[PDB]
Amino acid sequence: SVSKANVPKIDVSPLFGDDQAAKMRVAQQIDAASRDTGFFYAVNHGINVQRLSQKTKEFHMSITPEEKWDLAIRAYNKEHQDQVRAGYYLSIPGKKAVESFCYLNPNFTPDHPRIQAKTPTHEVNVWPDETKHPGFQDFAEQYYWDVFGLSSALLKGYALALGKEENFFARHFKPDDTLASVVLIRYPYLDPYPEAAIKTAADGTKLSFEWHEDVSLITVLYQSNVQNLQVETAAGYQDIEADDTGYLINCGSYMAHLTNNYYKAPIHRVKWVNAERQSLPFFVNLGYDSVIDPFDPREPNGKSDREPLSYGDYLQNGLVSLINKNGQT
Ligand SMILES: CSC[C@@H](NC(=O)[C@H](CCS)NC(=O)CCC[C@H](N)C(=O)O)C(=O)O
Ligand SMILES: [Fe+3]
Repeated sequence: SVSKANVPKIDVSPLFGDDQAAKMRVAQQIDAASRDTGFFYAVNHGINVQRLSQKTKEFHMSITPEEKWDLAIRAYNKEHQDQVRAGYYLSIPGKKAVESFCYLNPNFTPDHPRIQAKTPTHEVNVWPDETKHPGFQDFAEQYYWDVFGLSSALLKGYALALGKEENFFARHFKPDDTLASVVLIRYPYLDPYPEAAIKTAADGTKLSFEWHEDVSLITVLYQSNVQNLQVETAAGYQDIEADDTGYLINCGSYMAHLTNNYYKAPIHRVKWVNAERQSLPFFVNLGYDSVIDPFDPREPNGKSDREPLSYGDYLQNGLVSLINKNGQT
């Protein structure tokens, strides 16, 4: 059996204030965790995650099959050709257990210039009827902005950790244009649990989602208190303990590109567990045209042999590749 991964709990509350020394001591902890397993829990983050979990459970448990087709992304409903990212991702009973609802920046409205131009990766969110889900759309849009504020503070900590000014990433992470997404994922309890919805790793571990790196700058994740994640380290796959009070943070592959793999995007996977639970990631994406020049914090001159890559190019190519590698969610 499997060793516990080192995933420290880091009090991120100084990243919201003006005590610069204290912010540097948090940045050192972020640097250490990014160089070790690649994961940490952010604690003292200020978000009401119990209420997030309760509002998400009331949505998942009350939405009906009719509403799921009406919200479905194009992979499930050919009539919704504009919904590639945002909307409902249906389960397939007997075959695929997980189901989810994704939404994007609430400022992507019909009049937004990138929506008018039909720019890839930008979509107008879709929502269930307000009378059937009272308060849900308002709650979820407010949650987007709560977790955007936490993510901006975390990006200040990452910037300081890499030897940069605290706005080095945050200046590209803006309310009018971020490509960040929230996904409200339901993993169900099922009796019996269909074998077709269970994958098997080469080491024999039963999985709900195979190994991958995230397509993100960073990922800011709330999960229920049911252990399920594992991280590949030099000593093999190790279990990430659950903590339903903190946010689990890790880097995505855009951070690995920008830092020339100094902060790796850690490879991780989701064990199969027959439990009713929630996985609620926020993928911190930049704007479509955002380009950060790659650098290397292990080299004296900081220079890297990597080409600049716009975030829009990164994101479009990565979302397709992850579907190809690990299946349509
Ligand atoms: C420990 S993986 C986190 C979560 N999985 C996901 O959120 C999955 C696997 C990627 S990490 N998300 C995805 O990558 C699917 C689409 C990305 C998103 N819909 C978007 O367009 O921004 C899960 O299975 O618990
Ligand atoms: Fe992931």
